[PDB]
Parts: sequence; C-alpha cells; structure tokens
Amino acid sequence: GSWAKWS
Amino acid sequence: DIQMTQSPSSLSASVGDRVTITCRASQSVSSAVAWYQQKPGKAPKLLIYSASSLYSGVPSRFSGSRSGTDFTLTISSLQPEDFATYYCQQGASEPITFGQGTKVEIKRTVAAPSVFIFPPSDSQLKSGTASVVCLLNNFYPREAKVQWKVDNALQSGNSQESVTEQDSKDSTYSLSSTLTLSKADYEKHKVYACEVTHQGLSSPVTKSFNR
Amino acid sequence: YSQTWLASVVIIGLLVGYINYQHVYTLFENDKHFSHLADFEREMAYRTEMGLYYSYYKTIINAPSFLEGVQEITHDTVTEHGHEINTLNRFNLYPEVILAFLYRPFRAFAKSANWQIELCWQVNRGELRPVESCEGIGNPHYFYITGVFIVAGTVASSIFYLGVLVSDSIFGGFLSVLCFAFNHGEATRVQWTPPLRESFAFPFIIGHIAILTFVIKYKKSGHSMILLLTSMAVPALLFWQFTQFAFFTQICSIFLAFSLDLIPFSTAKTVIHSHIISFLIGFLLLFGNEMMITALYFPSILALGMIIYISPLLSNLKFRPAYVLFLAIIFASITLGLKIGLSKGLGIEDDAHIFDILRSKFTSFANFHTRLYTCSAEFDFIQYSTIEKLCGTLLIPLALISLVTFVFNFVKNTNLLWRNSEEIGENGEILYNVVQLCCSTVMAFLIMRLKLFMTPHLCIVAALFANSKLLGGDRISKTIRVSALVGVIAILFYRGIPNIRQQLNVKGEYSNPDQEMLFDWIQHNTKQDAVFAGTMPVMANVKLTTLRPIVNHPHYEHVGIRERTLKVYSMFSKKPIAEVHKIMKEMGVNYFVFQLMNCSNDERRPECVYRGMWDEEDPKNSGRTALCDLWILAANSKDNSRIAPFKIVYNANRNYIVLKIL
Amino acid sequence: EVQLVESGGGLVQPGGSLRLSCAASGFNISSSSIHWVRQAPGKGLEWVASISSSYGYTSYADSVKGRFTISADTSKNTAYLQMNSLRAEDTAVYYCARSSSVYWSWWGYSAFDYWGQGTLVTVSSASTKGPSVFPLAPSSKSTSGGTAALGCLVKDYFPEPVTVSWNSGALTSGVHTFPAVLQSSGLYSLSSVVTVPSSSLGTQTYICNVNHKPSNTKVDKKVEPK
Amino acid sequence: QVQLQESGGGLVQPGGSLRLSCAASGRTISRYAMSWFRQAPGKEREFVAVARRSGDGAFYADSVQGRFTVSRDDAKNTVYLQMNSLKPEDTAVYYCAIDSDTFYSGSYDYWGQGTQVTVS
Repeated sequence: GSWAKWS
Repeated sequence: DIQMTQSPSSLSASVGDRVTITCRASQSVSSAVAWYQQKPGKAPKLLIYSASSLYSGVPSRFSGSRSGTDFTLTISSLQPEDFATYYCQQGASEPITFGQGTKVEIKRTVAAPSVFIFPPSDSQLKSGTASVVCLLNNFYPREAKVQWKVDNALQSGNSQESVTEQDSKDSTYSLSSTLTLSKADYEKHKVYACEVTHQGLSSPVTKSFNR
Repeated sequence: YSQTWLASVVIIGLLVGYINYQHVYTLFENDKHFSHLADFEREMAYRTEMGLYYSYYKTIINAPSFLEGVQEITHDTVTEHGHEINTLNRFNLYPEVILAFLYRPFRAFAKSANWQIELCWQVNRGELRPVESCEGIGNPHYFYITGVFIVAGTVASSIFYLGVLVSDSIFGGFLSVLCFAFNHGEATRVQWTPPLRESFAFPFIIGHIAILTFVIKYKKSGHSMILLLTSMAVPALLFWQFTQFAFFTQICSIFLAFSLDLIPFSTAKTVIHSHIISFLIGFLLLFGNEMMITALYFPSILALGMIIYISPLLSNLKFRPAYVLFLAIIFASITLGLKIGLSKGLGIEDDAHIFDILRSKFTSFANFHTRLYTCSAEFDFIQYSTIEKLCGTLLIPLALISLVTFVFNFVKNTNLLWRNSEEIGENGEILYNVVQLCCSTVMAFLIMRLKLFMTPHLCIVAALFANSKLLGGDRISKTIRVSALVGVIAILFYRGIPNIRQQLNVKGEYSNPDQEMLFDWIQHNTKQDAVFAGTMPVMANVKLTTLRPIVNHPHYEHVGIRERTLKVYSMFSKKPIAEVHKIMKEMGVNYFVFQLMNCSNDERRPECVYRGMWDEEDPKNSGRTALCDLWILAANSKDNSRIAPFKIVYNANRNYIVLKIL
Repeated sequence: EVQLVESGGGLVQPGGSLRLSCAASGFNISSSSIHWVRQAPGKGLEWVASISSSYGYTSYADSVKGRFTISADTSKNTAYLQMNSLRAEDTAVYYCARSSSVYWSWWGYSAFDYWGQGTLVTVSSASTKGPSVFPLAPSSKSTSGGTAALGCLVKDYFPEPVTVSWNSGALTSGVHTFPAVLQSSGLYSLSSVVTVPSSSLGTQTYICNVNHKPSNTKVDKKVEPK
Repeated sequence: QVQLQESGGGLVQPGGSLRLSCAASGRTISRYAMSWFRQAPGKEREFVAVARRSGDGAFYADSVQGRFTVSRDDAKNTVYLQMNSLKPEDTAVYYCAIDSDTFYSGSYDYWGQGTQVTVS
C-alpha cells in the first residue's frame, strides 16, 4: 500500500 | 394570494377637476402595475403601464405615480369622455389580481326625489301572488334607504331593489322597490306602508294605504 | 425554561465530546498496543505517510531550540536529496510546529519542579532483545496522540450542535449523535491513523459548518461573526490543503441558497468577507504558496463575491428560473475562466490529481500516477458493503425520509416560478445543509475516503425527523411526537449496539519483526549520510527512524515528486540494467530497498502490479527480460553475477532486499 | 390589424360542459401569452387562466383550478377553452387578452393591451318562455292633481333580453327603465314606468309593447287609472 | 348620547358675509357624515348641504350652489360655513346635523337649536 488505508 | 385594494370606491367630481385614484398592494410588486379604463358594457383598455409609462394613443393628461408599494393614477382635467370605471392590476405573480374598481360620477345639484306608490293591480288576485311597488326618481346620490313596514314590522331578504345608471337628460337616478306576498299573506293586516330616506330631505317620506 | 434548555444543550455537547474522546482513545489502544511498545516500535507503527509527518515533530522536539528546529524544517535538504525544500508549507506541518512548541516548555517546566510526567518499565518481548516501554504524558508520542484525540473529540459536539440547530430540539441532536456513534467506523479513521492531516483539519471544517449554520439561521452580521468564521477557516486551511476543495463545495452550497432568496444581503456580505479574510491570512501564512491560488476555492470566492454584490441591481427580476439561471451562468463562467486563465494561461503550478483520478474512472485515461492512485481501493469507487452497513443501522433510510419531507415542505411552501426580492423565504440553513450533503454524497460515491464528509452530514440530515414544523406542526400533538421520537431512538439502539460491540471486540496485530531487523542492519552497516531509494512507504519509515537521507517520499500531491518517483520505480520496469544503474547514479542514490512481494505476478488484477503498469508507460521495452526476474533470481541463487553493476547487500528470509549501487 | 375574437358564449345548464374558442388576427401565436378574464354582473374583473403556447405552459386560478382546460395550436393561430361541471355563480362575460410570453416574463408580465370583445355565458335551471305583462297604475290618494306616473311590469320571462316599447315611441319624457332583476328561482322580472303629465294623466289609455326575441312575444298591454 | 352646539347670531345686513360654526361634543365626526339644514317659516325642513367624511366632494342644494363654502377641522371637531352676497330671502335657522349611521343613509336624529339669521 502506497498510502494509509481506512482499516 | 395578493390583494389589490382601492380605497376610493366611489368618487364624484366636476368636469375639469383634478382627480386622483390610489392603489395599495399587500406585497412589494416593483413596477408590475397597470391601469385600465372600461366603459359600461364595453371592454377595458390600457391606460398606464409600469406605473410611469404612458400608452401610445391615450391622451397625455393621464399620469401615473409610484411611491413605495403605493400607486396612483391622476387626471388633471376631467372631461365628458373619461367617465367610466377604472381598474388597477398587478403583474408580478402568476395569480393576476385586479383592483376593486372605482366609479367616477358627475358632481351636480341635489334633486328632491319624486316618490310614488303602486299597489297590486286587479290581476294580482289570480296570478298566485301580489306585488306592490315603491318608486322614487330624481335623487342624488344613490344613497337611498327604502323601508317596508306593516304595523312597524321590519323586513330583510324579500325586497327586490333596483337602481339604474345616470340619466342622459338631467344626470339623475331612479330607484324602485318591489314587495311580493302570497295568497295567505295577502289577507293579513290591512294597512300597508313604505318609507323612503334620502339626503335631499331632512325627514323620510312615508306612504300608508289600505289594500 | 428559556435558560435551562440552553445550558443543558451546552452541557450535553461537552459530555458527548468527552465520550467521543474516550472512545477513540480506547479504540487506538486496542488497535496499536502502544501501552507495551518501545519508542522506535511506535515509529514503526506509524506507517507510510503518518511516519513522514511525525518525523518533523520529532526533529523539532529534539532540536537545540524551537527556532532552530523551525529553520531546519523550513530549509530541509534530507527529505528530497538533491535540492532544498520548505516542508512547512509543502506538507502542511503546522500541527507539528504547534505541538512541538507546546511540548518543549512543558517538559522543561516539569523537569524543574521534578513532576514525574513519564514512567518507564522494561518489557520482555521474547526471543528478541528486551526493550523499554515508557507511558505517560511526558512521552512525546502520548503528548502528540493526546493533542490529536482532544482535537478529534469535538466532532461529536459539533454534530450534536448541528442536530440541535436544524431541528430546534434536543431530540434532533440526540438523533445526530446516536447516528454518528453507531456508524463511527464508517465516519472516521482517526482511531487507527492519528497523524494524518484530516485528523487535525476535519474538526475545524465541521466547526466552521456549524458556525455558518448558526449565522444563517439567525441572520447574524458584524465583525464578531467574521472573527468567529475566520477562527475556524484559518486553522482548517493551514492544515490539509484538501480543505480548499471542501470549502469550494461549501461555497457552491451557499450560492444555491442565496440565489433562492433565503439568505439576507448583510449576512451574505459577512460570509464572503470572512472567506476572503481567511483565504488571505492562510495564503500569507503558507508563504505565498502558488498552489493555493488556481485551486477551485479562490475563483469561487471571487465569483460568489461578484454575485452577491450585483444582487441589488437585479431586484426587479420576477421570473425565478431566469434569475437562478443567470446567477448560475455568471458563477460558473467566472470560476471556470479564472481557474483556466491562471493555470493554463500563466502556468501557476496547480495540483490536478483529483481531476486526473476522476478522468481515469470515466474515460480510458490510464497514466502511471492515476494507476498508483486507483489501484489502492481508498481512491476507487465506494464499496457496496459500506452501503449495506449504513442501511443496516437505518441511517440511510432516516436521511432519505427526512430529505423527502424537507423537499415536500419546501415545494408546498415556496412559490417556484415567481420571486419577491424583499422577502426571505426561511429555512435557509436546512437547504444549505441538504445541498452540502448532496455534494458530499457525490464526492464519497466517486472516491471512497471522502466518506469522512458524507457520513456526518447523513447524521445531521437524519436530525430533521425531530423538526416539528416539517412533520405536521401541531397536527401530531405533542404526546404523540415525543412517543414516536423515543421509538425511533429505541429502534436505533436495537441496531446500533451490535455495531459498537463489534468495533470494541477487534484486537489488532503488532508483530512486524522483519522491518526491525532491516532498520537495525541499516543503522549498523551504513553511514549517517548514505542516500536511500525505494518504495515510498518504506522510505518514509527509513527517514523517520535511522534518520538517513532519502530521495522519494509518499507525499504525492505537490510537484517534482512524480518525476522522482517515476525514475525510482524504473527498477521494476523492463529497461536495460545499465540504464537504470545510470539513472540511480544521476540521482545520487547509494542503496535501493524493496520487497520480494513487490515483484509478484497477480493475474487477478493485472496492470495494478508494477509489471503491468510499466507496459503502458513503456511499450517499446515489452518483450525484454523484466528487471524483477533478475532481482528474484539474484535473491534466490545468492550469487549476484548476472546483475553486474548492482550488488545485493541485505537479504534476510527473502522478504526485504537491499541492493548497493556501485 | 392585431385583434382578438372569441366565440362560444350563450346559455347553458349548470354542471354541464362548454367548449369555446379564441382566435387572433395579425400576430402569430406562440410569440406571446394569452389570458382569460371573467366579469360577473355588478362585479369587477377577475383573472381566470393563462397560457403560453411557445413551449406549452398553462396556468389557472386557485378558485377554478381543476375544471378549466386550455389547448393552443400553432397552425391555425387560436386557443380552445373547455369548462366542465359549471356552478351557479360562474355566469359572466369572458375576454381573451394578450400579454408577453411567460418564458420571457423577465420583470413580470406586460400589461394587457389588445383585449377581446367578450362573450357572455349564463347558467340557468329554467326553461325559455314568454313574459306576463301586468298594469301599474298610480293611486288616487298619492299626488292627486299634479305629478303622476304609470307603467307596466313584466314578470316570469327567460332569458334576459326583453325590450319595452312605449306608445309607438310617441313619448320619451320621464322614461326610466331598470336593469333586469333575477329572483333566486332563475327567472326574470322587470318594470317600466313613465311619469305622465298632469290633467288626469292625459286622459289617454297608455299602451305597452313587450319584445322577447326567443319567443317573439309582442303583445300589447293596456294601462288605466285607478 | 351625542350633542352639538353652534355659535354666532345677531342681525345681519343684506349683501354681507357671515361665518357660522358648529361643533359636536363628546363624540368624533370622522366616521360619521355631516349636513347643514335650513328651517324657515312657510317652508321648513329643507336640505342645504352635506359632506361624507373628509372632503372628497360636498353636495349643496340647487339654491345654495357656490354661495356657501364649508370647511372642516377634525382635530378641533369644528366646522365653518362661510356665506357671501346675503340675499333678503335668507331669514331662516341653520342646523348642523350629525348622522349616526355609517351607511350614509342620512338618518338624522339630533337637530339641536341651530342659529337664527334674520334679514331686516
């Protein structure tokens, strides 16, 4: 993942 | 849902006099108000549009003025031709509402009414009902109160009242009152009377007779 | 009663804010296990963009003085090796500056008085070396997290106040807060990602919306209202540059209300003046950042200002469709001409990543960068499972019923075709909130992660059920209205308690042992000024801990990062190996770090792996030997003879691989 | 020149359907809006409905919304107005006026400049039949010697138009004719009285002629003193 | 429950001018109308003039057209009637009459005493 994810 | 209210419902003025008719709007119609003139039995015609612009064709004596949500139509010099009914209209909403309608009259000397009785004819005893007439002529203005009494009895809802338009000879008015009774009501109290009250006299004129 | 109601409203707002703060703290402690983590392991817990933000806070708090820390972050030469950049306005690092400026004196004053704000204990992890875990407000991580969560706790209070404002009753606020709490997971992610920019900026955006609704509802004006609106707009603009776009959608909402004769002239002037002042202050505080200009927010400000100031010249117009159409054409023409006339006309930078992502979803525009954006699922279309979750709690049905009721009342109460330029039509705040909800819903449906905006506005619009005027007035009595309103709350509790129970019974995983070994090897076998390149998520943690200079980073909005990223990611292309070695030499990199799972075929979603991404960006080199095959072969056979210029220096358990550029 | 003509008025029974037309000479349709204005006897002008045929807009007054229908065509340059379920107070004269189109309202409708002549329509529950003429003689105890008046009363006639001819037009002094008065039953009555001069009412048996075109009743009625 | 009074009097001179005044007490006259009446020997109970509410037109008898001028003051509730070119046939009593009906039917009930004007 390039960027943070909503989890 | 918008109300076009005219305060001077009846206006009486002489020929050549300056006349002004006002028009009040409940909402804030900006310049969507128009003035119309309608002759008796004819169709209305455009006089003033946008409260300040004069229609091409009407004489330039007519003027329209605006102040806030109040409008006025004025005639500097009254003449025989501009004797008709005047209407105020708004055009800023889909429900187009007209004014109440003002009537212009001819100011003149008061006339003492000529008042007359007319009992039912000899053919009224076979037609199923009887009719009696109290009729006055040559009165000014229309403000006449005709009263029917039998041994001091009031009446409401049965009288037939008619009043005509201005005379073409002396510019006066005629009014008639009709009272209709049935067979059973024909043979009651013998005395029959009517009273007429007009501004031309200080006391009412009373006619009493026996059927 | 006139004073007991207001005090109770304020007290309940504060209480729900505190409850939200406690809830997000509990969720964060459950997910990340910070209570028993070492300081460097918490840095590891901060992943790809969270680590890049926290590193500057750590830099300032460890500098000899606050001013020298600010001077070091505003003349940064280690984030993008090769030139010097100003990261304070590039990355919107004002929250870090404020938090460090507050943290340094706090520890300085606590140390003088010997106050024990921090307590440390040894934690024995297992086969790995035991580490020290320090817990308390004196720990920098806990100070930062407490600041973030204190700011984020006010979202519940703002939602309560908005629910009360659009319904004139406490029942509306209760409905809004209950809808927010039962849909907390779909509304925000601050519990799992504290250092993100939206965690700082969204509370101020929703507070600005609340103040604007209050101003519109009571037709306020004056300098005090301008100050109140600016004190929310400026902090929201200094944080999260995306705020600008959000304030665009607000303006488009306000216009649509103003064109319907629901907003008086003086309050419209106050609103537009507050927006102008806030934009000027933010532009000056962001060091004249050109990207703030030629956005959608400044041309919209100018267009709405001109629309408002020419309004009295059109007071004679009576046909409402003509008035609305004329105003809309003027607004759109001005905003489009100003945006195109400064970006394409004069080349004043601009950040067109939103437009490019939206173009790739409707047209066949592919691109390398949009492919990076739209293969991660937080920039793709919203999922049907989210809609199912929102309908299951009866949030969407309530919002739809409220919106239908409002539309019916508005149609029955407003003359559609004829306007009177001197009567205010009432209920302007409700219409503004409804149009804002529509804009947010479109945004969230097009791009997931914009739900942050949609869900709280759904909660706000759901509070319209408690408005007495909208739903019968006195035809529904008062005993019946209260009876039905507690029934709705009772039904909501029946379908919201399982959601919060599930959200509280989720425990995360916190092992990540490979990256710790990689960082240990980096700290011991490389010198302090070695330059590292690789995938952006790895680079942000390599910068955060081990403090090595880096070439590329995950912050992707600005300009001059796309070229660096496209040159760095050529190690996954089919270019000749000598060419990529020359590229690395030209950038000046010493080591390249990547993962063996970055070079794995997928065949479920092709062209979202780097193998398939490079075929569109580099068609001519298709049919050559992929560089990923060479990396895998070298990592397996353990002898790096076929990759002659390069050399594998780190390879442990075939997950992380570090190559040396000779 | 530009002018508006309307046709379709007359007599009808309440609760039925009527279907009239308004044509225009000069200007072509769809370039302007056209409205219908009603005038009841003794009442003012009331706007009824409006239509802009440029793109098909129709509007009605609230008091009559649900019964009236206007359809305007462009080939023959006219509009067609249809009524159903007439009430007892819908009788009036209708005028077909012209104003600016609604799509170009733009500071509001323009004032009605070219009006129609208007068609009069009445709703009645009574049948058509001739009048009954009755004498109307002065009393002997009222104004004896000087002023005197006599006449004829027509009753129970339908419809309204009946004219009174006096002694073959030999006398025109002191003539007074009232507007026709309708009692609640839906049938008409009227009187005609002339102030005869002195000298025993002119010692002449005066005559009355009634004229009712729908029945062609031209009977001659005597008048004699009491 | 209403009453009114007048002023003036004395022996007038032929061809002169006079300004009679009438005023009601205890009640307003804006809502009601007003009239001026004459009472003379041989022929009494004669109408002279009438005004409705404010001066939108004042009606006069055919024999007093233009010779009489009527002015009103609702603030003081006083009405002035000025006459010039006094003819010898003006020996009569003037009455300021108030009507209690808003229908303008002229149902006068109060007459008062009036003011006498005798010539020679």
